[PDB]
Amino acid sequence: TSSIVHLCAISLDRYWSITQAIEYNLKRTPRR
Repeated sequence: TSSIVHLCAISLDRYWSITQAIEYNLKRTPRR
């Protein structure tokens, strides 16, 4: 039970950072 979460806690983070940088620039606006 606890051996999962943790894990899950890894595989997610990885994508966390990414996401955070995406949206960043995603629909942005841009503006533009």
